[PDB]
Amino acid sequence: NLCPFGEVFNATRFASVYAWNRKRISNCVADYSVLYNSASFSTFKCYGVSPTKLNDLCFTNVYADSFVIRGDEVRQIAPGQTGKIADYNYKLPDDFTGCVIAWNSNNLDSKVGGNYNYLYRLFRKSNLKPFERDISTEIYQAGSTPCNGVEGFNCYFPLQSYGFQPTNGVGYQPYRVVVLSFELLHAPATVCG
Amino acid sequence: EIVLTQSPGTLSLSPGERATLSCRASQSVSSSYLAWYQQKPGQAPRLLIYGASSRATGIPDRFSGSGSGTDFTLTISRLEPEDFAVYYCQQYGSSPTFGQGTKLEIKRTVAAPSVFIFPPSDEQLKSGTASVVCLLNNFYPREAKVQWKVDNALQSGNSQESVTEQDSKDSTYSLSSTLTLSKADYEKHKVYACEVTHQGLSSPVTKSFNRGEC
Amino acid sequence: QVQLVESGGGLVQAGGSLRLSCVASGRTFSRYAMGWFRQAPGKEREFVAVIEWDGGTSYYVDSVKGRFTISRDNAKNTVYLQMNSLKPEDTAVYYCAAGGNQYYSATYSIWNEYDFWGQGTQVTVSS
Amino acid sequence: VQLVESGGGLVQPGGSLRLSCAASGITVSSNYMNWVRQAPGKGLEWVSLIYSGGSTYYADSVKGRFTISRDNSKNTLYLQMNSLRAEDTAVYHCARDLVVYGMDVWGQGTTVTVSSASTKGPSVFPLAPSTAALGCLVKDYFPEPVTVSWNSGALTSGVHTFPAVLQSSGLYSLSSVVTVPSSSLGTQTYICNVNHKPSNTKVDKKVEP
Ligand SMILES: *[C@@H]1O[C@H](CO)[C@@H](O)[C@H](O)[C@H]1NC(C)=O
Repeated sequence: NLCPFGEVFNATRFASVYAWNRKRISNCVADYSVLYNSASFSTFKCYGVSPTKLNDLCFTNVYADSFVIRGDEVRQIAPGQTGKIADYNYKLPDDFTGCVIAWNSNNLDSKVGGNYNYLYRLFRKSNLKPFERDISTEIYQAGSTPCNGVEGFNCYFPLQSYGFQPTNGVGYQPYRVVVLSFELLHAPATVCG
Repeated sequence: EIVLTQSPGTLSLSPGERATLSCRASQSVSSSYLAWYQQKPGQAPRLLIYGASSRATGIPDRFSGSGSGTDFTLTISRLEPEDFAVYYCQQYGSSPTFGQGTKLEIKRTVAAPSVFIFPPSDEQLKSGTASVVCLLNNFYPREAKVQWKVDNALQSGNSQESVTEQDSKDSTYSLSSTLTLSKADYEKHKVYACEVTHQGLSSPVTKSFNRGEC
Repeated sequence: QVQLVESGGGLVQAGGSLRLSCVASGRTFSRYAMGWFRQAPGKEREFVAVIEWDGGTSYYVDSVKGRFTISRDNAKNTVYLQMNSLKPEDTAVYYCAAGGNQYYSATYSIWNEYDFWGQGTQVTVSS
Repeated sequence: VQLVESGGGLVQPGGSLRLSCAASGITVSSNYMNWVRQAPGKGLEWVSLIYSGGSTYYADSVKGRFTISRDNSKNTLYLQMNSLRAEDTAVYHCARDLVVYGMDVWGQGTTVTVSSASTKGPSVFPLAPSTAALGCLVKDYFPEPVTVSWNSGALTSGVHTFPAVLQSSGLYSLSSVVTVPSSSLGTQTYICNVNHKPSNTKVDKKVEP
């Protein structure tokens, strides 16, 4: 059976980056040709693998993570990056193996008046571990006094909204992102081209 | 990155009036990352507005903001004497950038400077340098031209100016202009003159002295 | 957090050779495409060459074809720019970059599409 | 709640300076914190930013030279400046940054002056009267500031003490003037009291026709 890449790339809705989705791809045939045909990809690059040779490869598993960030943020989806996204929302490991694909999604993901449905975590005490997903909504404590679930001075809701508007500059427009991680265990491979 | 351009450079308005200040962004941005600050002379900035339209905690009611994309506005419903300061807008990309600032000054009836000229003191002349000083006292508006003339040639490149802050009682300015030359240059010429052009003067006024005469 | 340090530059006579090196801190050198740009002061920076993670595919700006050869030793976290038949036109500061292996080769020419950049090393070819 | 900057001072072109900012009421390690500087008569310029998780950013005009850092124990933010240039002359503020909610807390700042000039007291010269005007010319001093009073503080109305101008020599020069009714010219004495703390210079100069 084919690996269900279309289910990930062609989904009508995408996750907010702080709650990024993950699909475990196992026991299937990875036909990365569907990726090859479309020219809509503004970002398509791989680490420790050559994207053109992907149909030649076998892995124990593939993971496929997806979410929406803003264009100026797509560069933080790479090992060793810093920023609100890399630090507090989606972290790749320093020794990542896999690919990063992204495309402009202003048409789907922006609204006249502003899309407020897409969020990122703006406040967090310390950096995410690789592939960590923090969906906490605890009031963030910025001073020494406890917030006790109440917003106020030094007590801020951790998640904030992009104001995605279709007329924003390109670097402020939403982008959809899929990260393909390739997992190689000391075990038989279940995903091949 | 994003360049913030504020308009106008200076806004002249009277207490009790409405003020509208503008902030223009080089690219269309989310209004969620646009803030306004007030700075008074010698003081740290004070945050007034965040999210383009939300008034920071404690900020009086007369302040409000609006706009979207490239055009944002700060409005002061009815000016208080304390509102005449500098305002900055701020936008957040990867990091903060500010506009260049708009100065709110107090509009007032025209007032002509009075003009005085001061020759260099003999004490300074001992030192080998001559400073000639021209004073423009308590005028409005701030725009004023000081032209130095030496034996009737217009002097350019050898004078510096500075201006006081608008006066807290009468709302006028004052200006000091210094022409500097070596004692040897000073003693090659006879007539030192300060010519002042100003809206309050029907034509430019000149004060002068003749070196070594009285 | 990968650090790239270039070395091997200096002053050489027209027609000679020079071998540049760039060492990446860390252990993940072998994931990255490694490229070299060069900038003459008062000119735009320019793509020079790249080599993919496994060393199998490289590219060259046209003016260096047949004169420069880029190579790598993943065991040493070092990428190399061999520069033969040097020309005064090659006088520039040379910068190392590390980035993802790109589906579209043209993207390799774009300085901001990499992930880490070196500080640069000077190359001066005189007559 | 307050932020208090320290460490500002005079520095030769190329020298190094370390600023500090001690906080009360916010936890430095839990916030986006910024250094924002303002050169005299100019706008605000962002300089550097540190995330609570440790990521740091720098304006292009100081990348390579400045280093933002912090001490959790002392609840204090630092800024390390190297290869200082005349253009870095400014007041330096630290501020707590809430991004979406702006920068709500600011310090009053600490002033950094980068200059080759040596600290020198002013010569004070009379501006003698030809309403009348008279004054004092406070010339060739470094560094700012001077204070000027008239008649040991008694004479206050009509006084204008002007902002100093930086001369091409790198020394400052300013004027303080007072207008009086012409009829009072020959009836009171007029003394300007000039004090330059950095050089420990205090000058009383009487101004006569
Ligand atoms: C999504 O649909 C398009 C057809 O419009 C196809 O070319 C593409 O391969 C699909 N995506 C995936 C991941 O299969």
